[PDB]
Amino acid sequence: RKLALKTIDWVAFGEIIPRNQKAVANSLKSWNETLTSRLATLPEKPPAIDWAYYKANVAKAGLVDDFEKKFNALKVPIPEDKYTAQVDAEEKEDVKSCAEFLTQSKTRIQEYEKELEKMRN
Amino acid sequence: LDPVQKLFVDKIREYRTKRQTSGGPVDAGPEYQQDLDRELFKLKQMYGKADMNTFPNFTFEDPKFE
Repeated sequence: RKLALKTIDWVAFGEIIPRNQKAVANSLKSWNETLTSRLATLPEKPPAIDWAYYKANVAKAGLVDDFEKKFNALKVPIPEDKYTAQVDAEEKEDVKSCAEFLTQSKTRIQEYEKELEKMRN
Repeated sequence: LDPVQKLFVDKIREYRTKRQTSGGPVDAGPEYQQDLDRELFKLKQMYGKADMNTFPNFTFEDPKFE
């Protein structure tokens, strides 16, 4: 429903925890699994009442019918974000990860390989 | 039978007279009403605790800004 795999993730996750969150992720993994199995189970929506039987055969229908109208008119919101600029601090952390490590390290490796030439000998 | 439909008539008559009236229940007095009240309480617990004649309100949830 709500989640998905992105990359390689529930396994590939847990092992690997950037130090600036590292400790958190260990705890967070197990929390997530709890949410995962829970959500998958729940019902998604109930039935929606057979009015015909109830209206006819609950003959206090002044009450029933008024409550009916209020129920049928009854509108519903959604839950709330709170925690999803983490989603976006992601693209930031993704810079840090590649370019910030990618680049500096690629220049480092540049030297290690050029030095490989002579030390064949 | 038909001499036994003579009794069946009798009952049908009393049912309407009551229904279009009431005296307590016509034939029942407070005693009916009192018994109901003893059953009526226990059923509230089986059925919830309120809102029995009035639509349930709801509330909505929050988070932590991190």
